[PDB]
Amino acid sequence: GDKAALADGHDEIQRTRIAASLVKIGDKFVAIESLQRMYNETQFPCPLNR
Amino acid sequence: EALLGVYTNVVEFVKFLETALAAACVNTEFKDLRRMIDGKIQFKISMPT
Repeated sequence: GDKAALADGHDEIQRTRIAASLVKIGDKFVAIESLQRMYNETQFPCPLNR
Repeated sequence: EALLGVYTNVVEFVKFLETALAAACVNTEFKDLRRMIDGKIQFKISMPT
């Protein structure tokens, strides 16, 4: 019963169709994204490169 | 006495649109290119931040 009061948002938000890559690691589904496109098109250094 | 000879033909080759090299270039037939002096392409690159 507390679950409805705990999340007003993310219940009854209209769903959609998101295009992203996925992967399967054991019992868990994980999405993979590399953001060098949003950094090298603006030519700021990327924070994943340490 | 009339004499005949044997001539062998020139070995023809595959034309340029029928090779696989034209997958790397974009081919147009510009009819009067001896009239062209120069030809230019101008890019305009807007850069986000």
